[PDB]
Amino acid sequence: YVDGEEEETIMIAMTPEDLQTRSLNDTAKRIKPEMSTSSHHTFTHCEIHPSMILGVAASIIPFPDHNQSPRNTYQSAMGKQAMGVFLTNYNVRMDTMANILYYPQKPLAKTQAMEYLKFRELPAGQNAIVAIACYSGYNQ
Amino acid sequence: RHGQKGTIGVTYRHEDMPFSAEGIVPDLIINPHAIPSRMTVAHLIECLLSKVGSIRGYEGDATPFTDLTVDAVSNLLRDNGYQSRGFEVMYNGHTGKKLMAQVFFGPTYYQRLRHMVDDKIHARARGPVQVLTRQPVEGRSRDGGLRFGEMERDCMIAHGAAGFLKERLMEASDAFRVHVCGICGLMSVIANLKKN
Amino acid sequence: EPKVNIINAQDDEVELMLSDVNLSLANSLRRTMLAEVPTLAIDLVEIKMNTSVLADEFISHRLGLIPLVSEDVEEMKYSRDCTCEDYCDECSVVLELSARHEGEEGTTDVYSSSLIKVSGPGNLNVGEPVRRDDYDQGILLCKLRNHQELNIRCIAKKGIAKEHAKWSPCSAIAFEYDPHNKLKHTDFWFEVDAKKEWPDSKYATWEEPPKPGEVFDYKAKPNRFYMTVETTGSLKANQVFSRGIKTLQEKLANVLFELENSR
Amino acid sequence: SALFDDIFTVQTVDNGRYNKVSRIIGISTTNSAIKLTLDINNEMFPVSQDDSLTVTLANSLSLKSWRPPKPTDKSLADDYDYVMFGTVYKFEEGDEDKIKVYVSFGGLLMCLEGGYKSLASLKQDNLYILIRR
Amino acid sequence: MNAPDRFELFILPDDVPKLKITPDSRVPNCIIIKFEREDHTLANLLREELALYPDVTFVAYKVEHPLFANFVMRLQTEEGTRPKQALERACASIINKLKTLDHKFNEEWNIKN
Amino acid sequence: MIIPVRCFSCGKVVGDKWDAYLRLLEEGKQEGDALDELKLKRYCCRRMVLTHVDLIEKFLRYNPLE
Amino acid sequence: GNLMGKRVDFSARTVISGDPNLELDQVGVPISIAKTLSYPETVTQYNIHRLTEYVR
Amino acid sequence: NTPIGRDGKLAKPRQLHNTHWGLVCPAETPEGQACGLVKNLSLLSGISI
Amino acid sequence: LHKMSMMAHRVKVMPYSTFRLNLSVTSPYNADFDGDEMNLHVPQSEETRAELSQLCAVPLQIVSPQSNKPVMGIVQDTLCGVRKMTLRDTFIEYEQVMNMLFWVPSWDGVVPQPAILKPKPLWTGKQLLSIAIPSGIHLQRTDGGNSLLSPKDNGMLIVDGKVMFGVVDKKTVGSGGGGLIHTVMREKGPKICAELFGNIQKVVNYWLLHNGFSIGIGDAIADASTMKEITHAISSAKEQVQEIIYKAQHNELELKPGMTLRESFEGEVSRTLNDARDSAGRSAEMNLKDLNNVKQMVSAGSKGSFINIAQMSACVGQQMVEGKRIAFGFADRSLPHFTKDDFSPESKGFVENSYLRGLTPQEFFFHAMAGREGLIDTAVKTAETGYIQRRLVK
RNA sequence: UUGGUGUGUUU
Ligand SMILES: [Mg+2]
Ligand SMILES: [Zn+2]
Ligand SMILES: [Zn+2]
Ligand SMILES: [Zn+2]
Repeated sequence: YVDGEEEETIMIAMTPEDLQTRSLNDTAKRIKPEMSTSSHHTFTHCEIHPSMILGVAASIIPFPDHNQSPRNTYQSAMGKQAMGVFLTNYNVRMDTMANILYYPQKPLAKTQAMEYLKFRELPAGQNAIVAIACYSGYNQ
Repeated sequence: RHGQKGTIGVTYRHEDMPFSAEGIVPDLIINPHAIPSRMTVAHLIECLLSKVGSIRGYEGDATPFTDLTVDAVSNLLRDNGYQSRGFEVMYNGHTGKKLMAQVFFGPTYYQRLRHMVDDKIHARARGPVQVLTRQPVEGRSRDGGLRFGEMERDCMIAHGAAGFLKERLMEASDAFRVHVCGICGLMSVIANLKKN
Repeated sequence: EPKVNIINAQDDEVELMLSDVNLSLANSLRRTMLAEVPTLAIDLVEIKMNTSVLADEFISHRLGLIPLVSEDVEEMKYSRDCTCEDYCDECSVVLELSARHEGEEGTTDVYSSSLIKVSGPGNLNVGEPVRRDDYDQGILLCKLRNHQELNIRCIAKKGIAKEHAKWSPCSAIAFEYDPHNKLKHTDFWFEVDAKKEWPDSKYATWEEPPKPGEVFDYKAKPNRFYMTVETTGSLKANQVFSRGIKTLQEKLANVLFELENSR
Repeated sequence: SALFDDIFTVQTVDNGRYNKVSRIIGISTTNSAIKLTLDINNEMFPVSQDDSLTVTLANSLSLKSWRPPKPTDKSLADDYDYVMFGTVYKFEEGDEDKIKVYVSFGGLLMCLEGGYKSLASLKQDNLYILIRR
Repeated sequence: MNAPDRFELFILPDDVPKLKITPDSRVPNCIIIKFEREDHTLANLLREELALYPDVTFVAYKVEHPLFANFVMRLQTEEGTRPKQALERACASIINKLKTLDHKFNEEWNIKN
Repeated sequence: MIIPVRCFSCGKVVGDKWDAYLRLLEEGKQEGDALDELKLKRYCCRRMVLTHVDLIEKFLRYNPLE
Repeated sequence: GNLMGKRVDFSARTVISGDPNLELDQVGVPISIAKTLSYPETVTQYNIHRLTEYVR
Repeated sequence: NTPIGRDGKLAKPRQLHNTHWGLVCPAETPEGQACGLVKNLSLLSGISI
Repeated sequence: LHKMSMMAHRVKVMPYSTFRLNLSVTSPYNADFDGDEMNLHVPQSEETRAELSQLCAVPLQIVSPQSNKPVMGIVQDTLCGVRKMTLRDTFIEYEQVMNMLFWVPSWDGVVPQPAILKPKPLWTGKQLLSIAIPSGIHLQRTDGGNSLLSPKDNGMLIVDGKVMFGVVDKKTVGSGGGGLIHTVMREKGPKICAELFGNIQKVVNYWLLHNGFSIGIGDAIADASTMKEITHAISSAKEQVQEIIYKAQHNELELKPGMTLRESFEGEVSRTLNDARDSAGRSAEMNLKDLNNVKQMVSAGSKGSFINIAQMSACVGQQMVEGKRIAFGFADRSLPHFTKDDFSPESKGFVENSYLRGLTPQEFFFHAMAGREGLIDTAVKTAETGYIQRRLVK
């Protein structure tokens, strides 16, 4: 374990394919830096997974790494206002606000992290059909 | 799931949708002009990965920072018998005369935010006034009134039609009638009226 | 002049090849066969007794989605012009159901096959739940446990898709004409080259390719269509097609009569 | 009726920016230093380098809203293949005989230079065109 | 909660006609017809069918707002034709084509069984 | 929750094909291939059964309310 | 808070939506908001009939 | 939550300051008055006793 | 916030309870449709009714004395659609044109002459745009020193109100003063300028219906060769910043007026990576086709600009805080994945990637700090703006 | 048909 004070005195690579110095020019992938400054590094730490830098209302988002980050902040601060299933005992509980969304689907862009907020077993929305096309000015 | 938000602008019945070659119609149509400045290209990547994982029938790992490129998704959508970059040739529902540009089209995960319109519609003729100041009350829950605030009065001054302002701050509010003695100038004058 | 060409037929779908009509008339057929087919479904629901794990209008909603037989339906009138104040046996198919998990252990699936027609303006075979095979238990309405008394009473009245889409006659309609774009009505978006990347239609092999030396036949028009009218099971596809044309005739004829009566 | 007539040499074609519209530049045969440029549609009338073009400008195709044409009537255009209507938008008496007429075919263009003795009648408002062959 | 009826798509009111004509006196021999209680499904079919005829010159329809089940159409034919007559003949031809269509379809399903 | 009746996009009735789908899953099928056998070919009636996740079992886990 | 600016009546408030099938000086009114708010039109000699109907 | 109060409009305590790797959320924070303050403990947070 | 922010209107009664607008009035109120609230005060007298109807009505507040220009123009779809409509190579059959000219409330009843008579009558869309704009207009513009021969087909000359040539875009019909709308206002009063927006928007919506327009993930992709060229260019830029490091950390660098050594160092860095971003985005703009959707939208100007397409496809550029490169939040480094004292662009927040390829996590986080700047700005300096504006008012 | 504090969310 490290807290923010030992974060001062460490040296991280991000993914375990970057620990061994790797092998091109393919226009699909992503470009890690070379880290050719230290010829002989002493890495002491490597991340378990980078999508573990997120918050709980942030790991829900499908591919956060392809957006303009105010929209990431907006999606995380809207994910809390989903209609869905809040706890499974809404028969006996008496609460001043409760709303069940009828037909909740686990998203086809699930993560690997949504196993650990159970959201694939309690979702709060649906898959409906996207069609990004100006049709009659109603989506101006 | 990328903030491209908004309200249900309009409702169309089933036939009036555009519809692709198989019969699939859509249900939610975000705007082209919602995209190119907001720069949310992840939303397109989600729609594409969605359509592929629907057709090959399983849930594709969209946890970020993998080697999942766009190229694998492109090749798989093509090699399962489709266009490579999403589009299908969609139609007018009012003619069937083909939509000149091919339309991008798929499933995506949607959600429902807690606001509705049935909780923020409110209008008010009259009604509940406070005892303390006789100006109409504050809050939705007691059917209050709106705050025709400072800077609204500022723009009324800018237009200048102050007779509207004398409507607003006299007549749809605490219109109130007092008396003055013309010598000491005050409002101490006790008012009995049926004895006058 | 106009010519029909059935290509496949089975009972869940039909893929025909309507040839030599205008484009508007074929798409008008499409709009009819989603929208204006008079059929029959569950219109007012009255729970006699419910104690379920599911709420009430929930189950009335799901019952509204349930496919009935309406083969005989045009000798049943519309609800809002049938000569009764509230429901009688001239225009209803009253389902009263009470399955009941008697015995205090286990799972009770109220299916479509247990749904009972009690009355109906018979003996028109309406309002039966549609059965794939006859061993088709079917639509998953409820899961009941210990003593959970579910006694429901439905009415069935006659609406179209315009009121609501629980009266959808049918499911999904393919539609295409000129699969090789010989009118250039459509324009491909393309990275590299238009011919390679857009894969051929399922009706590509029913016609020829274009030849590169040919000019743009500007006086040509679209002339051969293909559509796919599947079934929910509520009707059979031939009956769907027939009555959709029939209804569209009747609307056009009413427009004609209002012309001639204003005249 | 026809106020122009000449025959032209196709020297350049610019498809370029437009997939359906091309720009020709035709230098006259019968009297040179008569330069003619006409933007044109490919797929109504494809043209090619070094062909022959009979070019005619008229002001009335008789020998107010447009209905589509009957069969019973007839036009000057009946012996032609690409008929565009235009508007005379800029008429500039230039140099010695640098006399430039700018007539626009509604998004399409037509520059014409040459002798005064040909172009002298052209000072109008609505001028057609009628390409033969 | 201000949600209206969804039988406003086909049922006419009481003292409103189903077919409300007003002749447009800007140009000669043109008419405006206020159809009640429909959508495109009538209109496009009438449009292309009125298009190909010779004597018809101008015919065009608009749906003013798709959250209202009405639409209005413009109809100018040539000089001679009362255009109402032409539209009635148009209905005649359409039902002729479709009844032929139903006929051969019945025959073809008879064979295909 | 529990399977809906039609598709959301098209409108082919699917609700019957839940129990058959689980029984096909019991033998070790793959989910796309199972949808293939049930004749689900548009993706509309593929997302209406593929996504769907089941809560009403959890509601019957409540040992009797009455 | 109460004199220079205050709260008042005959207001209304909602959430909006675009609608290009409109002029430039037109704004859509939901029906219930038209029911709640009103306007005093003077009974004159040129508007009796409609106003009696609006009573009816 | 963070008690600077709201007295001081200073953008130094509202920065996403770069000790935040895996400890708070670089996405989540509300819109407006709270922004820069409110820190959601990350999906690898633990609180030392 | 300005004297249009209250405007009078007229009443249209609709079910389905929300407020309807025109979308040309979206610009003056500054409203989007992610849930705004707009109020509705009502007059209670005859006097105030006439007050509103003669002053605060929209057709009398078109021209803002803020900047003596019209501030009510065209927005997203009507604009990018009309630019797709009146390109030169756009032809329409007669039948669809019947409806399109039926939509104009001010059309007389006369079609134009179709700009081709034979072999099959077509139009071009500029005459249909000419149907809306009334009789008595002139507008002459020279962009870039065009001719009267017009090879690039930009520029604009209008006589009679019938278009003669030119791609009608934002810099004619947007908010720009001396544009089309201002000219109509000066030459025809308010009411015809009111009907201008009606005519144009209804026309181009009907046509942008029957055409259609969309945007797909391919539209931000260029071919592999241009990707190679952009990669080579930005790699050469990183070579240039390596030269900067080499000379400055070998103390070969000359100091600008008024800035000391680190300030001119960072200023050099800022210019050099901005040059990288500009040339790379320029190449990626140059390759893209014109049936490409995104280039049509930016070349219409209804939404977005050059830097949008550069950031989506070629390079996002340097992540900033307060104009500068990113502070070493820790000692000598601005995360714990880096070394000490490395002023390389990938350290202090230059996204080398596109948006499309994916970010390395560090680059994602530095863009999060960019959004953090934007959030704190938009919810902190509006304090000072409100207080200043109140004081100038009083 | 309360006041008065305080919290979170919308633009
Ligand atoms: Mg906003
Ligand atoms: Zn006194
Ligand atoms: Zn009866
Ligand atoms: Zn489906």
